[PDB]
Parts: sequence; structure tokens; C-alpha cells
Amino acid sequence: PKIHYRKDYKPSGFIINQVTLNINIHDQETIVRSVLDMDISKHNVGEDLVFDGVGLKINEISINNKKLVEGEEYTYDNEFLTIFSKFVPKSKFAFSSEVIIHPETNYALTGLYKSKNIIVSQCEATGFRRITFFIDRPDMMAKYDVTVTADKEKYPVLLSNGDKVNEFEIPGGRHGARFNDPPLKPCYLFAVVAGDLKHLSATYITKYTKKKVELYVFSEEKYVSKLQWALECLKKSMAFDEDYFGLEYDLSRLNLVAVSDFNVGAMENKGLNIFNANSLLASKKNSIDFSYARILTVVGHEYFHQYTGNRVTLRDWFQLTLKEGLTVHRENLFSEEMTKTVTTRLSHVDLLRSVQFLEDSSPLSHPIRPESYVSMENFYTTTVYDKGSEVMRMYLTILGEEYYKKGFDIYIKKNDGNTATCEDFNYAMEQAYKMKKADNSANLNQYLLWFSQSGTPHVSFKYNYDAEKKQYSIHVNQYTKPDENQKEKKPLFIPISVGLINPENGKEMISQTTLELTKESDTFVFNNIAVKPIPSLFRGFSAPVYIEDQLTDEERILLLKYDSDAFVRYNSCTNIYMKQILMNYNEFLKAKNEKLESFQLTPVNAQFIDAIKYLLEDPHADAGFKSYIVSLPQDRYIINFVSNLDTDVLADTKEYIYKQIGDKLNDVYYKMFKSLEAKADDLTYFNDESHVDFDQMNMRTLRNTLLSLLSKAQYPNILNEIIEHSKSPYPSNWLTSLSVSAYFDKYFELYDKTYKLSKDDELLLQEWLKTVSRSDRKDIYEILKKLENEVLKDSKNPNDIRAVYLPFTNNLRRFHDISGKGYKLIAEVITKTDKFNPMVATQLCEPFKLWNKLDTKRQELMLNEMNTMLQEPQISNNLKEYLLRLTNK
Ligand SMILES: CC(C)(C)OC(=O)N[C@H](C(=O)NO)c1ccc(-c2ccccc2)cc1
Ligand SMILES: [Mg+2]
Ligand SMILES: [Mg+2]
Ligand SMILES: [Zn+2]
Repeated sequence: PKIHYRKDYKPSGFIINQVTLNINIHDQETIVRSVLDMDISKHNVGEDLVFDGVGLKINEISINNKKLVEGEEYTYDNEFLTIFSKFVPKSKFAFSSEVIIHPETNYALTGLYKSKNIIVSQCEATGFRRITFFIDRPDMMAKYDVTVTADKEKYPVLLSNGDKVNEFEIPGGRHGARFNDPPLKPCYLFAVVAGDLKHLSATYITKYTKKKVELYVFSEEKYVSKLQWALECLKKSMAFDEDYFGLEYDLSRLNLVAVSDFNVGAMENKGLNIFNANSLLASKKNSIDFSYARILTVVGHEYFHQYTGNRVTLRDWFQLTLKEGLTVHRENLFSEEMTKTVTTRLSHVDLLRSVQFLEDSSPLSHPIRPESYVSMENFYTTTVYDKGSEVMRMYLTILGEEYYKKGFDIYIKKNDGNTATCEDFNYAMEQAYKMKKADNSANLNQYLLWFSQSGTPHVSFKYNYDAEKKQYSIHVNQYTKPDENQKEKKPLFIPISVGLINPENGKEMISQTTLELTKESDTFVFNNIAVKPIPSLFRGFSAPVYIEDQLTDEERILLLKYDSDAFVRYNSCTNIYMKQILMNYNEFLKAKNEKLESFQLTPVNAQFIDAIKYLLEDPHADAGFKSYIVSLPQDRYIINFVSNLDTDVLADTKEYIYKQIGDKLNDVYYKMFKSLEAKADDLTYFNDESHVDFDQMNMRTLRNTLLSLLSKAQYPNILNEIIEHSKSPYPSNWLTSLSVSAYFDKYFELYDKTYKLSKDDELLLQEWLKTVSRSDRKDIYEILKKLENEVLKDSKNPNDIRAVYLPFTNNLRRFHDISGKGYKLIAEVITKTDKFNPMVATQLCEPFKLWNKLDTKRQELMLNEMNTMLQEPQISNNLKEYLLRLTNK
């Protein structure tokens, strides 16, 4: 099993200048003819010519139109084509090949494959080698001339990168289209699409050069009515890149295409972006609210790649976070500006501190620029993407908007049209840093540690106030736990956005301030501080760290009520909850361990409950924010703070705390559920697909959150509200009515009712599957078996498989059943999926990521299932490598 090392990067001994492809799609096979115009590079040392080529059936290969013969002149082992150097020309030459591939049975969804009745490619990272021979690495830049042919009736729409320069009929009911794409690109940005596609289109005029850009969004005919929001999102994306970054689209056309079978959300192939249908298609009748932010995010993300990834590309795959962290950051700026809701930023933090922090404290922990890899398909992690985006965001926090924009433009101007590394970006930011600090001595050398050092830093605080001196001190300490990547962790450049709140009137006591912590510890002193403040720390979540604020619950309540920063308010709430959770957890644990006949639990702080009521009853407070304060922290966040976590004890702990708060606030919750109805469920724009109101969707989130709390509590006659809710036109509402009805005898009636509403829309049915999967049912294992037999069956669609099983794995009480039956079940699904789609099989391993954080019995149960999966004779490279790293084998 070959390990690739970052330190080992060396340029190729060859050059590929021109790619000319003929892709001939037939019923039982696809024939790919390729001519590569090549040359010898300055780094060449007379080596064999070795192409990547995986699963290809060779008809013939040639050099300069002379047929090569197997054994004497070349070898092929289904992975590498090796042409012996004595037969490799010493100057410019042409290599040609004809291979047969089989998209119809390509269920791994990499290379060229069939999704329903659409032929589509997915080449990032190393998929182009599954289509034809190539030196499949992103620093091999070439020009592409691509012809596609196919049955005209089955495949009337043909697409590839660049301009369509010819269309022609072919005897036998076939037809062809030729696409020429002169600008250099890496092969992972190649794409082809063939199918009976329908479209919506628009013309966009660029802000400065006034170029007309044709925008096309495509789907199968059945779902063409779900394309409108995507087209709007694309127009929004283009405008934002223009307005914030001064960047215009450079091509005459941009196509977006939805397909049903896709391993991830979408892919940024140049001028031809390809999407999981669940991240492009929506309608108000057939989609839950979450779809609208999802499409905005994913469309935005692939568009922003056109600069950060496509025009400025990667030298090698170790630089992945340079395009992904940066593009996620750009998409976050975009979405925050489009939604105008504080919950956008909060949702990203919530995801980072649960999922990414868990990864970073797991055996899988890696820095955002790893030192090695075995599987590129396993490389696309929340660390690289989401911690990457926070590292990219910190530059903006450090520099401020004006100088950040200056640095970013330096990066784009200097590297446009070329490959780049993480150092190039840091260099550009450093120039802006020098400008900002007004001295050419300033540098960001220490900042590079964010790329190389793994683990989550812990930042802790102590305070001092001298009333006579009016002098306030913040003592700050950072620490990163040693792990397998660094025995000794170095201090990072940590920017700490801070405010000081006057506790008597809630007002700001200082101007905007970002502390630059660059040592293991520092003391920051403030003069003329008239009264002892409450510090507002890491505003906007200004660094990806564990925050230990060392504040009392009284101080945290004051911030929650009166601070100006949404994240600090939310975090203060989070911290109050965590203190309660840890306390009650240990009390339940003791009772379990000692087999106590009686014991005491510490109640929830009454002033905290009062503060929640205060905020809920404030008509000017934000609905989305309100939904966060009545929800306990995610389980995957909590587990970062507890050793040997007993999931049953945690379930009892959460139950107690929710019941404590509900016993006081349920009447408030109910009053709000009712008073919010009018605005939340307003139908005025239900048939306008371009009208999207993120505040109104947040009101529905709040209502559905409250309905869940009230239902669990068996609030008097709440079943009436549930039934009425099931009749709402909004799928977010009537799917919610299904999951909250879990606690009542009407569950299977709503099950059938909502299934009937869902079954005739592919994506809606998948949302229904998720709702059933995450239902809080005691008979959930029987229900999953029912889903398997009646709906899922032997579908190889990753959306179907993920919908049925992943939400269930978040059922704390049931998935972690002490019998191990839940672990057994998902391991069986992983092994089954691994036979046809290793990438998705590895995704389905996600619940096992915390295995060594659980109680010893559950660790053993999980470890056993992973060892069982590892012993399967037919285990994929993906799954084997992943489980070996996860189990520390
Ligand atoms: C959600 C968000 C938008 C952040 O990301 C995604 O939807 N897609 C990613 C991505 O970065 N798109 O730009 C992405 C991730 C992985 C692949 C891949 C890698 C190997 C093989 C096959 C596929 C391909 C794409
Ligand atoms: Mg093959
Ligand atoms: Mg299907
Ligand atoms: Zn991306």
C-alpha cells in the first residue's frame, strides 16, 4: 500500500501540452480514444514513461502513430501503464490510446459513470485515470479538445468544458459534439455529461467588463421545475464575487447539472459544475427549509472555486486546504451576507466544535495540510475543509476587511493561471500584514503552524481588576495536547476578538479590539476601565479553539442577555449548559456505579432558566437564536469533555435537564408555538420559487424546536397541535409532525400519511427516510428493517443509503444499545456498501470515530465490529486504510 509524502514532491519528467479526446458512448460500453501531445521536461532523467490508468481495457496504444506491443515495449497492471524508456522519444511526441470502460456498472461514482439515465464524470481527485491514461496529478496542465458521441434519442444533450465548436449527425441514429477548451487546466477539472437534460437559463452581465455570460441549470425532465432557486443562487454568487472581491467570471457560459447519484455535494469542473441533486434542486412543495441554505452554500462554493481552485490551482494534493479552506471561507462570507441571520455563522461554529473537534481529538487527527496520504478519496475531511476555512478566516480577522481584500488581490494577481501552495497565500497575507502594521519587519512565519500543527488549542483566561487604578488585566494561556503528529506543540498566532461589557448597563467599554496572542501566555492590560467589566471573548468565534472563559454562571447569564456579539451570547449559554451537564452526568454516574437506592441531582440554575424566558419573550430577539438557546449542546460536542462517556448516563442527564427547564417554561413554549404560527407559516410566496425568507425559515425552526420539546414533555393536548401541523403545506412542518408524533399512538398513521406525500419525489422521499431514521422510537430497529424491506431495498444510491442509516446513528440511547446491535447493524451496512462504493462505505464509518471516547464496554463492542470489518477478504483500499488509522493498528 503506497504512502505519498508531502516532502517528496518533485516535478514530472514529462509534459502534456494537448489532450484530444473522442468519447464514444454505446449501450454496453464506452470507447475512449485519446491523443496526448507530449514533451520531455527539464527534470527528465531518461526514466520510463509511466501513466496512471485504472480499470482500463486496452484496444491499442501507440507512440507517433506506431502501434506499441505488450510485453516488449510496455506493461499494464490495471493501475500503471509503463512504456520502457528505450521506446520513449527524446523530443516532442504523440501518445495515443484506445480503451474501453463501462459507465453502466460503475457504481463507485468515480471516473465515468451512469446516474439513472445520465452519463456523468467525476474526476477529482484521481478519477481521470479511470477514463483514460494520464499523468494524473494537478500540476500536469494541458489544453483539451473533446468530442463526445452518443445515441441521439437517449442522449440529446452533450456537454464538456470550453466552447462547443461543432455539432454533427452520425449514421445509426447517433450524434456528436466537439468542445474546445484552450486555457490550461489540470485533468481533475475535466468533465463530460450526456443525457436527456432539460434546463432553465439566464444571461448575466458582468459588473466591469460588461461581458454577457450564459447561465444554464440542468436536470432530468421530471424535476425541471425545481431549478429556479439554483439559478438565483448562481446570480447571487457572481454578484458577490464582483462586489466583495472585485472578481468577474471569465468564460462565456456556466453550466450547472444535477444528477441523482453523487458521492458528495458538488464538483467545480470548469464551466460545467456537477451537483448531487439534493444540493441543486428544490421547490417549496417538495423540499424542507434546509435545502435552500444548502443550495445557496453549494452553488456559491462551486462558483467561488472558479478563482480559488480553477484559475489559481494546486501544485499537489497536499495543498488541498488552499483551495478548499479558502473556498469554504468565501462561501461563508457569501452566505452570511445573503441570509443576514446570525444563525449562519453559529451553524458553522456548531459544526466545527462538534464534528471537526471530535476528528481532531481522534486517532484520525491531522493538520489541515497533512504530511502523507494513502487514499485521496479519504483526504476530503472536515479538518481540511472546516478548520481550513477557520484558518483562512483568521487572516480576515487579523488584517481587517480593507487589508484582507488587499492581500487577497495580491494572491490572485500573482498566482492567476498557475499552481500554488499554502505558502504562497501566507506570503500574500504577509504583504498586507506589513502594510497594516506599517513596517516591513512584520511577518507571519508563526502563522504557518496553523497549516502544520494538528489538534485543537485550548485557550484559558484569568482576570484582574484594580478599582482604584481603573486597570483591567486579561491573563491568557494557550496549550495544545501532544498527539501522534507532534510530540511538542508550539504556540500559535491566535487572534482574540474581545469586548468589555459594563455589567451595570450592558454597554461596550472599549472599541473593537483583537488581541494578538503569539506566546504560550500573555497579559493584556487596559487602563481607564471605570468599573469591573465582564469580558466578551473570541467574538464571532475568532479562532478555532477550546475556550475556557473561567466566568461564573452569573457573568455568563449577563452576557447571554446583554452582550452585542451573537457567538459570545451563544457560547455563554453553551458553557452554562456544559457545566450543568458535567455535574449531573457525574451524579447519575455515581448512582449507577454505587448502585444507590437514592441520591440527589443538582437542579438547573433558576436564573439561567429566567434568562431563557426573558429572551424567548423578547419580541425583538431573533427566532433562529432563540432555537439555539433552548437546545442542549450536541452530543458530539459534549463528548469532547468527558472521558469514558457512558452514553446511557448522558441520555439520562440530557433528559433531566430538558425536563427541568420544561417544567418551568412549557407554557411559554406553547404560547410561542401558537403566536409564531401566522408569520412562520405565511403562504404569500409559497408559489414564488425565487422568494426565500431566511428569517421566516428560522421562525419555522423555532416552532418545530418548541413542538419537539412540548411533545417529549407530553404537554396537555399537544397531539392536537401535532395533527394540525401534519396538514401544513411546508414539508419542514409536516415532516416535523412525523418525528414529534413518535411519542404518541398516532405515529404510524402519520408515517403512512407523510410517506404518501413523499414517495413521488426522489429527494423528498430521502428527506422522509431521514425523518423516520431519526425518529425517537423504542421500536426503531423494527422500523429500520421495515425501511430496508419496503423502501430502500438494494438501492446503490448513496443518498438513499445515507438517509436510512446516518440519522439513526445519532440516536444516543438506541444506536449505542449496550448489546452492540446498533454497531453490528451499521458495520453490516458499511461492509455491504464497500463492495460497490468504498468512498461512501467510509463515510458510513463516521459513528465509529469516537469509539475510544466511550465507556470501556462500548469501546470493546465498537472495536470488535471494526476488527470484523477489517477481516473481510474483499475490503477496499479506502476502508482498510481508514479503519487501520482509526483503530490505531
Ligand atoms: C459541501 C461542499 C460544497 C463543501 O463540498 C462538496 O460538495 N464537494 C467537495 C468540494 O470541495 N466541492 O467543490 C468535494 C469533496 C470530495 C470530492 C471527491 C473526492 C474524491 C473522489 C470523488 C469526489 C469532490 C468534491
Ligand atoms: Mg474496466
Ligand atoms: Mg432512485
Ligand atoms: Zn470545494
